[PDB]
Amino acid sequence: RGVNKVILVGNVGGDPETRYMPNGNAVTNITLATSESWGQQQERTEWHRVVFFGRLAEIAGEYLRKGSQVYVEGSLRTRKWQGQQDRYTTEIVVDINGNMQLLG
Amino acid sequence: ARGVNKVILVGNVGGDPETRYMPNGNAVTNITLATSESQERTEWHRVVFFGRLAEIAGEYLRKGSQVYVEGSLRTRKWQGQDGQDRYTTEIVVDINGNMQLLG
Amino acid sequence: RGVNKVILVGNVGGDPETRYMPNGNAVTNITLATSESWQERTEWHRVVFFGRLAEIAGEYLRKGSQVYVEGSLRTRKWQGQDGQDRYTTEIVVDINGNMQLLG
Amino acid sequence: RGVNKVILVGNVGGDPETRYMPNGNAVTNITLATSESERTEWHRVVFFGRLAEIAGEYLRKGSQVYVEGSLRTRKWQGQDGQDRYTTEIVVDINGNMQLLG
DNA sequence: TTTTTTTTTTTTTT
DNA sequence: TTTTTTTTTTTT
Repeated sequence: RGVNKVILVGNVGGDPETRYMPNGNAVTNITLATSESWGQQQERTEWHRVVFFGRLAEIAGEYLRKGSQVYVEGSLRTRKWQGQQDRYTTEIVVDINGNMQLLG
Repeated sequence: ARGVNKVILVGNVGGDPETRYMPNGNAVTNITLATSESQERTEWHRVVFFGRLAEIAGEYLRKGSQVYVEGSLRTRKWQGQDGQDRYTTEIVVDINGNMQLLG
Repeated sequence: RGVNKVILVGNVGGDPETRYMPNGNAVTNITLATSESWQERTEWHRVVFFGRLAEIAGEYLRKGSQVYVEGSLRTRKWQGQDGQDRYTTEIVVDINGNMQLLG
Repeated sequence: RGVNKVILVGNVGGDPETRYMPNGNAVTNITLATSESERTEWHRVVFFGRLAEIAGEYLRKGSQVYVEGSLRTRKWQGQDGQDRYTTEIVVDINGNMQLLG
């Protein structure tokens, strides 16, 4: 029994990168900036790695541009890769269980 | 705050919590949190409590406790001992967040 | 386009009621209490489950169960026996929602 | 112990209504439409405190807005002397509001 | 068309 | 009492 939910509203950092997998499913990557309040309650930007799959990846690939404001709802997944050694990347995964809404 | 940055987790604590205090009065509690889905899949989460909830967290949470956590994502950069850049994404729970012991 | 999300953690008011429609689909109703303290203050929520979650909720929830519910708000209009309009806002948990029995 | 959280993104139905309590505190009411495909759902959202001032100052008919609050079902006496209940989304110090666009 | 439960009293860009 | 165009049962 568990719950793994991420909700972000922010601005797309650069144009989305769409790839295709072995069966042809669209996979779209973006970076997303959210602004929090960093002792004078200042400003600070947090950058999020967001990966879409399926129809949302298609929709994100087509309508999201650099600077787009977007609502994103997904689940956290930490991916383990290795370089030359062990590395980790925490991403927000947006698939059938998630949601995306182009705002503006 | 111009964006929204919200994380909601329900899961099981991976080990007894580590609390620590500094010369600010602040309590800082660190835990790991397992969320699962069903093959059966498990995701491991690093969660850091600050302030009042840090005090509440250190006391009542124990290895295996079930807990609701609401916080915000924060990625910290650090140079490893090989000089190479690394990143740690944590869930930060403070005054704008929430914690609820379950069971 | 928009977003309509409700997240509740609370205690089930009574045993669920599960209704089966002529086509075999299930609808399960509960009430769910969430509280805040400062004196108590308990908010009662009407939660309706559809689909696979309706059968799961009907089978595993009982009076007093602690539960996580994720759904969407829906307000229904109806004329009362005095002839006047009334409204009932419910939390609808369907394929887009979630339910986790806690504790 | 429990959790009561509502997150909405939608469009304001009319210009906001703001009133002032005896202690000077602002209270702002809106209705907010969310849709899904196509059926539209209407929500009664009530802002308190600083967010109520911001809401009253910046929201207008048609504004797209993100809102985060708690559900509160309020009992009130109707125009005839019997009971009406209204479930509202209360947005206060524990909630959030963001103008979108 | 009532209930539950119980150890937590100032949210555009990478 | 009207706004706005594509989610069944764990312990690092």
